[PDB]
Amino acid sequence: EVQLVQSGAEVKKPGESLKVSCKASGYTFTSYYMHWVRQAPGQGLEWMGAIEPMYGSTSYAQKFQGRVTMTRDTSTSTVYMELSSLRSEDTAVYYCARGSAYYYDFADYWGQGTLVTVSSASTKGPSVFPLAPSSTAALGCLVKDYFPEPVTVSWNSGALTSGVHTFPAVLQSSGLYSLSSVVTVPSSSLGTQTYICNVNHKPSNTKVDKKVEP
Amino acid sequence: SYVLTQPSSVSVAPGQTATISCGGHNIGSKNVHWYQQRPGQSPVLVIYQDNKRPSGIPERFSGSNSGNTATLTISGTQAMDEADYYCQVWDNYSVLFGGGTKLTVLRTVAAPSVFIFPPSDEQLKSGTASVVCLLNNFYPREAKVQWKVDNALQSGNSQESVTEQDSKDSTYSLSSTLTLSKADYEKHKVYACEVTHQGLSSPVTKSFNRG
Amino acid sequence: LPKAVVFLEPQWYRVLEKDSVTLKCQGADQSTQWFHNESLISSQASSYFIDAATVDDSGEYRCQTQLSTLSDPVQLEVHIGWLLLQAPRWVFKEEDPIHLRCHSWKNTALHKVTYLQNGKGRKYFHHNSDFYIPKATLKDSGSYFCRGLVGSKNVSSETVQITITQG
Ligand SMILES: *[C@@H]1O[C@H](CO)[C@@H](O)[C@H](O)[C@H]1NC(C)=O
Repeated sequence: EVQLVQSGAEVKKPGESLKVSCKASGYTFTSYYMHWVRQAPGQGLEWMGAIEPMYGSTSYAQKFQGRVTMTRDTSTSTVYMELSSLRSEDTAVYYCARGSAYYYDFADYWGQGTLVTVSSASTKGPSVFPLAPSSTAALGCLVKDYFPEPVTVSWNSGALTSGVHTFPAVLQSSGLYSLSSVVTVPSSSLGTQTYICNVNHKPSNTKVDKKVEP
Repeated sequence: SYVLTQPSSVSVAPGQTATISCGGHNIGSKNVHWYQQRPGQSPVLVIYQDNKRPSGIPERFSGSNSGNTATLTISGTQAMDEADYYCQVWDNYSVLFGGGTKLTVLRTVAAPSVFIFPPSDEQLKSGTASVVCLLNNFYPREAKVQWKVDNALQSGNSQESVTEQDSKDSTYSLSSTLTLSKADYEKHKVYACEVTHQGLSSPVTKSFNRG
Repeated sequence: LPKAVVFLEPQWYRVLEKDSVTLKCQGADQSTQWFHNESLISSQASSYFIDAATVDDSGEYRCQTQLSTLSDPVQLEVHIGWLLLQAPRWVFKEEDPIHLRCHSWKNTALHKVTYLQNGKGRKYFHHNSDFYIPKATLKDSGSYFCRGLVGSKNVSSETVQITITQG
């Protein structure tokens, strides 16, 4: 198997609409309900509603009634969710979840989730700066001013794994994100071994390699 | 209208048993389900209908529902069990979730190793100076970082970000960024990052001089 | 050694005319055998499909493989009329969930649906949602039926006797 594949991440500006899809697979689509749950960054799960796919009946949480709309396409086994009049508080990962045992008392399968960033900012790749070590040593890269999330960092193309801490990103006053990724190494190796951070910002398809040297 | 009450955090030593509560008015009248959510992953059903277990879930996961408290019990806890756990009920044709409980693993106090970083020459041509301070591999999670510029405490201009507990050593690491304009950065000489932690007798102070 | 089982998909054992019913046989050659009123039908796939149900499609259904024995009979009721209250069974164990459905013929416009236990209302919906009891009490036993606005006329469904058991 049972699979729940959801649409890709979305960037939104306040007041717009979001429409997310959930393609079910590996079971009788019309026999199981479909949940829709969202989770704000760093907060808990929040039920938004469910839809009976056989005859299209729905049920919404009262905080989203008058603003959420759920449909389904039986011929494609696809469930659709839509939320109108988006505000910055609507930034969350939206999951679809198959209701278990022919109802929606609970969910036995979940999708991978879809990131929806409701913001006035627009998509921008990050700027990478070296965090030079001082005179065990530590260095890293500063991945500053990007939008939206996420961004990932590898060190020496994956050869450097243990000792690496990539921190959760911070949202700045400007509306752009910012994070750090460091690594602790012996002070013995700073003269010979080279250290490269391989930043990858898939939302902007930005890929940068920066050399951090003393 | 129905309210489910979960504790914020739950701490347990390795191998020892962890218990997570979920309170609701006559919650024994309902079938309670639990979900495991590792930091950046999708939720996973671990217990459904008070006590029943899905296929592929270790038998050390057990559930109990009686009275006004539903309980999830994990026996020999392991580092993989470090996640958030949500209880869920169906009430008057709506599904409700608890606040979620973060499972913490306990260990001995570890003092942080502090490193301070000056801004890059490339970012100085950007007009903004970012001063970074790092606290690596410390336990417990609480730590107080203070930025000092020419012996002047900095406030309202620094943001902190903390990693999740390590899978092997179960420590945390903290990164704090002090943001200043290039004009303010060149106007001052000494830049220090003072750290207070449980495993430190005296506060640690790592500093540098601009240029 | 193992014995086959007939599976109704969806769960509803009582359906209306022109409805879609799928019966699935479980067990483990990869052929199957299907019987209706103790009479072999020619469909030997793992699943037998009923695209549009008629009243003669009613009765008991049994299935078997070459690796399983004859299953226990699963009864099917194809009802006439405009409205029908659907259940997966009619005997429930206490604390088990009860999931009912008020269904219209070919899903004709159904609104203002009311579910009733012993001639008294239990749940009212504006559109046409399902009735659900998460944990069955012993007070939930009795005669159930639904009533709603099928297009323009008010229609009341037939009776289904639900009995809650203990041990
Ligand atoms: C089988 O019997 C049931 C009830 O006795 C009846 O409704 C159905 O039409 C019968 N089917 C056949 C094929 O005789």
